[PDB]
Amino acid sequence: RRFEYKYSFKGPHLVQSDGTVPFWAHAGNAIPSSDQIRVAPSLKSQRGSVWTKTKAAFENWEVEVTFRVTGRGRIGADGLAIWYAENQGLEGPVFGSADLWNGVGIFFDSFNPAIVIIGNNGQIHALASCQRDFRNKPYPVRAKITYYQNTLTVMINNGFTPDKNDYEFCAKVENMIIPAQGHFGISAATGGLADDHDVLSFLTFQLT
Amino acid sequence: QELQLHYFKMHDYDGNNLLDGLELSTAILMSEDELINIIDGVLRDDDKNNDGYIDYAEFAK
Ligand SMILES: [Ca+2]
Ligand SMILES: [Ca+2]
Ligand SMILES: [Cl-]
Repeated sequence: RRFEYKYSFKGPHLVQSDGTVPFWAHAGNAIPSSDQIRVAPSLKSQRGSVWTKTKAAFENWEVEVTFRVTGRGRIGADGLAIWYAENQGLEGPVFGSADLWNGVGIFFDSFNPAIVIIGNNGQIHALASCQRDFRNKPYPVRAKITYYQNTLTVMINNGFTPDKNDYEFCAKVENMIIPAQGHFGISAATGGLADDHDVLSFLTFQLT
Repeated sequence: QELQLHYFKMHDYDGNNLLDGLELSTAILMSEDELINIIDGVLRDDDKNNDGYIDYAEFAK
């Protein structure tokens, strides 16, 4: 694995003095801060997103995304999406993003809770899933998403412990083709019910 | 040299005794393209095994 700084962010100096995240663009009501990005806050009817400024061209890759979804309800909304897509996702009704993309979304759907892998070829408006309660966990939840030899695997650290390497299997998609070049991204949304959707770090690795 | 070891440690925020490009970004408003040029140069010159991390010996050459 080679760590790829230009497709990554993390604390404790995550945001620059002008409020930007180096190498990433943010939109909607995403709020970057020194130790995390609040991609959508626990207010009604929010959308926000953060996307890499440039495309990555990695044949094989792995991302480790550390996040929290926190709210007062036993039920919350809407959730968070981790993306690899040919184009930067404009705003829309899909966890803060547009409903047509070319690539793959890993959706943490609160309103369940379920984690679902959705592929798209840039011409449509669920390939595998698992049930995990990723809300209101005592330690950060982590998703490790690996694309290697045409197989997409999602592993989840459910945040019940402070062991950052305690990943368990969620889902896998075999024989998957995705864009050769694309942006990495995160989006989140809320509705009438609303959680804080916080991403502490997004760490991208090229695999060889 | 002790100043230099201090520079390395003070920028190793995750405490893995390695610097990556994000940590290096803090160790220098400079544009992101100029930042990228500088970080890429450091990694090219220092990162022997091309894993995106440099240790202290590699940093100090
Ligand atoms: Ca470090
Ligand atoms: Ca190295
Ligand atoms: Cl890292």
